[PDB]
Amino acid sequence: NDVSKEINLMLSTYAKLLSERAAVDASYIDEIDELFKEANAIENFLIQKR
Amino acid sequence: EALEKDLNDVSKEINLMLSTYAKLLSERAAVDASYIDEIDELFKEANAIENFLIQKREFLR
Amino acid sequence: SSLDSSIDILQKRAQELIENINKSRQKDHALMTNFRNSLKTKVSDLTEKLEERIYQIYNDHNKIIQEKLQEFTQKMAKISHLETELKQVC
Amino acid sequence: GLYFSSLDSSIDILQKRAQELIENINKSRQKDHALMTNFRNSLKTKVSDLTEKLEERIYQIYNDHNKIIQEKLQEFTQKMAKISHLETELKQVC
Repeated sequence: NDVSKEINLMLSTYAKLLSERAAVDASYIDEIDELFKEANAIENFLIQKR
Repeated sequence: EALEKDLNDVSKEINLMLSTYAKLLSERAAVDASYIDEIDELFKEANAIENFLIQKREFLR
Repeated sequence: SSLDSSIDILQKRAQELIENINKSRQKDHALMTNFRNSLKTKVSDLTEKLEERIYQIYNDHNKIIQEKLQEFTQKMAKISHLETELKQVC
Repeated sequence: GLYFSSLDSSIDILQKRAQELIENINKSRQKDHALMTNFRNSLKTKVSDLTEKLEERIYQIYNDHNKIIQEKLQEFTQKMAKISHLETELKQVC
């Protein structure tokens, strides 16, 4: 039953490798919102000046 | 979320699969162990008759 | 003929035992081939259901990434539009 | 003067920050596919090497089980030969 151990252990490490790589893309989506907020403040400056 | 119950039915297969295979070889080794002991029983029957004939030949000879 | 009876049973049970060992070795080969079929169709069906989910997770993100970035460019064009309108009045 | 130049500056930065972010995604998914495929093809060769170790241990069982039975039955046959030999010796003298 030692083979079933190493198989299940490599699957959990294979899942963490996906959850991390899925969290990296979740961070770059957050960096898109940061750029989307900086462009928001610039627009509000041009509107309130016009 | 979805990857949990797919993988929860992964470990439950292999840990069940290899557990049946572990018990399978424990039975297949028993079949060969019964055949080996079957030989030794057949060899004891012959060794009994062997000493029954040598002690009768030396009785006459 | 008593010894001719026991010796006959001894020599025949040896012939019956050899034919039985051949049956066990043929059953052992059947079990192993079926133990390979089960673990070649299982582990295969577990790489498919773990590749398509990774593909669909990145499929959903690529749609959102192309939604925010395309909306980000639309807002930057409006900023440059309003800036040029301010350069003209001045 | 100052107002329209500081606005073109912040926009040009957001132009680069948009271009730099897109280039990182194309470079992030590089390492996403360069590592996972180096773990997928890695785990395949490891599990296959674990079965080959087991399939050799199984061979050790049947290689020495056939050896023990083949050697005992070979001795068992020499025993039945020397018994059938002595019985015919007693069936002709008596």
